[PDB]
Amino acid sequence: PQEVSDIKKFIEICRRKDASSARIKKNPKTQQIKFKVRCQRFLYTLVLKDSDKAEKLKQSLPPNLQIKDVPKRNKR
Amino acid sequence: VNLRTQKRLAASVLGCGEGKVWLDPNEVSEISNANSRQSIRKLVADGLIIKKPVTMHSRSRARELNLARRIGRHRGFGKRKGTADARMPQQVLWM
Amino acid sequence: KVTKKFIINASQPASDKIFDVSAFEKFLNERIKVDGRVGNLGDVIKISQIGDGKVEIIAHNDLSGRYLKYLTKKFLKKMQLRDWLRVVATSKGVYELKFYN
Amino acid sequence: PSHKTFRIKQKLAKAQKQNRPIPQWIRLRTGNTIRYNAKRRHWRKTRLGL
RNA sequence: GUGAAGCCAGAGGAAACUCUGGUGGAGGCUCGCAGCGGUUCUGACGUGCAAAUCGAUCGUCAAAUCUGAGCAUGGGGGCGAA
RNA sequence: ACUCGUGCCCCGUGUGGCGAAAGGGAAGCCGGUUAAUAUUCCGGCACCUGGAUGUGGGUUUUGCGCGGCAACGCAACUGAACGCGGAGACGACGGCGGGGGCCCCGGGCAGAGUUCUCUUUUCUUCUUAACGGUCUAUCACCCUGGAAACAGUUUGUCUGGAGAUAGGGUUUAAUGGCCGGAAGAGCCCGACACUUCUGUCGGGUCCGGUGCGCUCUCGACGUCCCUUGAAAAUCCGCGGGAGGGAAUAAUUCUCACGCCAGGUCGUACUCAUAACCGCAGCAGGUCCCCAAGGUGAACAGCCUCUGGUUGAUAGAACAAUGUAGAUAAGGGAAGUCGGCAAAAUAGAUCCGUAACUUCGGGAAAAGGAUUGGCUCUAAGGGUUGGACAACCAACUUAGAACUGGUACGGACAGGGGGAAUCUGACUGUCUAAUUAAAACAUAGCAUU
RNA sequence: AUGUGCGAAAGGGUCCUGUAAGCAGUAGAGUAGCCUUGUUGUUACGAUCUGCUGAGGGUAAGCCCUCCUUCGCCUAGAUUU
Ligand SMILES: [Mg+2]
Ligand SMILES: [Mg+2]
Ligand SMILES: [Mg+2]
Ligand SMILES: [Mg+2]
Ligand SMILES: [Mg+2]
Ligand SMILES: [Mg+2]
Ligand SMILES: [Mg+2]
Ligand SMILES: [Mg+2]
Ligand SMILES: [Mg+2]
Ligand SMILES: [Mg+2]
Ligand SMILES: [Mg+2]
Ligand SMILES: [Mg+2]
Ligand SMILES: [Mg+2]
Ligand SMILES: [Mg+2]
Ligand SMILES: [Mg+2]
Ligand SMILES: [Mg+2]
Ligand SMILES: [Mg+2]
Ligand SMILES: [Mg+2]
Ligand SMILES: [Mg+2]
Ligand SMILES: [Mg+2]
Ligand SMILES: [Mg+2]
Ligand SMILES: [Mg+2]
Ligand SMILES: [Mg+2]
Ligand SMILES: [Mg+2]
Ligand SMILES: [Mg+2]
Ligand SMILES: [Mg+2]
Ligand SMILES: [Mg+2]
Ligand SMILES: [Mg+2]
Ligand SMILES: [Mg+2]
Ligand SMILES: [Mg+2]
Ligand SMILES: [Mg+2]
Ligand SMILES: [Mg+2]
Ligand SMILES: [Mg+2]
Ligand SMILES: [Mg+2]
Ligand SMILES: [Mg+2]
Ligand SMILES: [Mg+2]
Ligand SMILES: [Mg+2]
Ligand SMILES: [Mg+2]
Ligand SMILES: [Mg+2]
Ligand SMILES: [Mg+2]
Ligand SMILES: [Mg+2]
Ligand SMILES: [Mg+2]
Ligand SMILES: [Mg+2]
Ligand SMILES: [Mg+2]
Ligand SMILES: [Mg+2]
Ligand SMILES: [Mg+2]
Ligand SMILES: [Mg+2]
Ligand SMILES: [Mg+2]
Ligand SMILES: [Mg+2]
Ligand SMILES: [Mg+2]
Ligand SMILES: [Mg+2]
Ligand SMILES: [Mg+2]
Ligand SMILES: [Mg+2]
Ligand SMILES: [Mg+2]
Repeated sequence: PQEVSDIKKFIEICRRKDASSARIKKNPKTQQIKFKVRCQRFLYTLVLKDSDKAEKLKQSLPPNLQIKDVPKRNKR
Repeated sequence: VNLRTQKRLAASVLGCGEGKVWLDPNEVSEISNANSRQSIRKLVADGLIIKKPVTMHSRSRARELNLARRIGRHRGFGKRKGTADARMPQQVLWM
Repeated sequence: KVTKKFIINASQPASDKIFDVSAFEKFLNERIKVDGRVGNLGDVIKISQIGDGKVEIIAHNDLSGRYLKYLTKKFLKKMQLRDWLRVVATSKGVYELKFYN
Repeated sequence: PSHKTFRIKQKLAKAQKQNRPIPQWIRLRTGNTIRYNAKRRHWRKTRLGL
């Protein structure tokens, strides 16, 4: 697993051909939003502290790759 | 009615020893049909199988003794079995 | 001064007329300890009731909700309702009495 | 032991397969004289030499 | 537990080297648990739990200590702190 | 080097196999799952080796990066033969320091136990993997500078004009902090469905302290040796400089990302008062790992927690003789071949300690006193202010009063001692299953 | 097998031990935490001591007494002459 520092590198990674899926993990207790993208070798995580940038990044992400929202208590 | 298998499965499911597994005396026939870990979990959720609490073991007397020795109550010559150097090494004191 | 808020809710047994809220309140008066001494409420802890089968706890020290639960269990044992009533917590600072038998 | 060679494992397999009672329909054949498995082996009675 | 060299400080004296507090942590040293062994009861048992065990009491316990696996030496041969 | 395998050109001192499931060694962690397997299955998240060729990046175009005084740094940043070096790769022991885990203490949260009386109480939970990023972490090394009125410094040592103290840096070393993994997991509570099919949904999952503590690991020191405590496979660095490298195009790249593959055999279970060997379900024997609380010097004995058992043919009675465990008035070895057996002594603290001696010992010689409980007092540290005050933290020692059964290492645990003789110097070894000795060995001495 | 019966309790006696639990002090070496300038200032811990208390506990299992303490039991069942 690898942390991505900035939005530009995160979106550039999301544009990759091997990018399989992405998911948003919302931690309300910390007021944190994590964007996770699954590539071939590594899972890349970008951390944001506010919802405005999260929404703008979600709408600016490539539309081919699928996005999920990490439901609470994911089933086996 | 043999419930050794049920006791073993319940111990595995609950993550305790077989000596902490409680099986309902009045539901022996129902428990004997479990035979599977899914059914053991179902019986645990229904309350027919219960993990008994651990046996009490307190340190209150030890803590009381420690505080009494802090104020110097149980440390006379009749309470010492090791030598002075065994109780408090001169090398550690010098260091 | 910091203020901490606790609520003890005996609404169900109070309505069923088996729990004496005034007796419980006087029990806190005569049992809660401050600085290791009883009867030293000294306006740092105020334990008035709020009517709807609930007792309200203002503390200006590190008074603990478990001490409170311990005192509630002691009162239940004293008045012999342990076999039917139990003390539960579902959110921060609130302990209520529930029937279980 | 848990550590086994293939040869040892194969011989244990053969011994396990030979450890059985005789078929019932054998005793119904004409001229049959076999009453029971005379070469039966048990892990607690007779030790097999590898 | 004892406390070998080396080291610090202080006392004497003239010298040289005497002494006294400490520090240090040597030794096929020592008490003693496990392990290893097997002294005495000439105890138990003695058609036994056992073709050598059991109990108490004992020896040793930081190194000629205890021990696994692999390997070598084969019968007038081997191996032997004998 | 050719359409095509077969044409040549260089180097050469070597030129086998087997042999370790505890030696060396490429790489996997967590959660879940079965009646029985799981570091192998499932989910998530990784890594290594080998092979291929891409995209980006870097370097260059008569050439193969840049920075720093330096120690060295940075994402790469050509490099044949031939050679040099490193790693693999190493003893035992001692005290000290760092880290992980465990133990302990305080507060808080949730649950449980007790509650005639008392107890802000007793107990349990409160977790964070591999793999990575980032910042640090002793020793060492570099730069400035030039030390006696020598200084720095460890528990111990030691270090310095071959350059110390000091000031500033570089660097090996995470089982350290934070972040990703990762809360979505696990766990704990709480509340609503139900013949089953389906469970569903809420919340919470924290902060500090302490240490001659236990265990593992790492580090710097040190001691001992007429003892100096493997090898090889494999991997890396360098010296050298052979070949090769399109001003509008690839680029002999240890950089980032990406593609493909990883065969075979083992994997259940026991490992022992019933799964092995002793004819057996035999009180014997059989190599390891982990290792809680109290007392206490202590993996001593004794009690307890987790976990595991309650399995060893039973019932009744209580004769002799037994086996095992004890007690006995007065005498105290008169017993007996013989004090055999048993008893007596025993911890700790403080006094005191002869003959002899190889000066090291003898020695715990011999002997004597004290020891409980309670209430106090003093001393032994760190931090901050402004010589005192405040805050923080364990234990170790000493002194006093009071008190009772004149008792207190209250069980357990735990030397009897002395005066001599023979003998072997000592430590050590042997007749497995009747002899452990004065026998053997030993260092020393001597001879060949 | 109707008894001066048998048994189980209880009570009394005898005997052994040695003063129970609990409550209270002005008794307790002292200490602390708030105040009234103390003479008991009120409290809070405190081995122990004193009173209730020769108390409490045990007592036949091979101790004694109880025709009028209490609660039960009974003229069987089977075998042989
Ligand atoms: Mg010690
Ligand atoms: Mg020795
Ligand atoms: Mg032995
Ligand atoms: Mg004998
Ligand atoms: Mg006999
Ligand atoms: Mg023996
Ligand atoms: Mg004996
Ligand atoms: Mg081989
Ligand atoms: Mg190996
Ligand atoms: Mg896998
Ligand atoms: Mg998987
Ligand atoms: Mg590769
Ligand atoms: Mg390029
Ligand atoms: Mg080696
Ligand atoms: Mg401990
Ligand atoms: Mg705690
Ligand atoms: Mg973490
Ligand atoms: Mg310097
Ligand atoms: Mg995280
Ligand atoms: Mg959550
Ligand atoms: Mg170890
Ligand atoms: Mg440690
Ligand atoms: Mg297995
Ligand atoms: Mg056998
Ligand atoms: Mg055995
Ligand atoms: Mg202990
Ligand atoms: Mg202790
Ligand atoms: Mg112990
Ligand atoms: Mg078991
Ligand atoms: Mg038997
Ligand atoms: Mg006897
Ligand atoms: Mg006598
Ligand atoms: Mg006598
Ligand atoms: Mg005498
Ligand atoms: Mg005589
Ligand atoms: Mg005689
Ligand atoms: Mg004797
Ligand atoms: Mg004795
Ligand atoms: Mg001496
Ligand atoms: Mg002597
Ligand atoms: Mg003496
Ligand atoms: Mg005293
Ligand atoms: Mg004594
Ligand atoms: Mg001894
Ligand atoms: Mg000898
Ligand atoms: Mg030998
Ligand atoms: Mg012999
Ligand atoms: Mg012989
Ligand atoms: Mg012998
Ligand atoms: Mg009576
Ligand atoms: Mg009394
Ligand atoms: Mg009295
Ligand atoms: Mg009486
Ligand atoms: Mg007849």
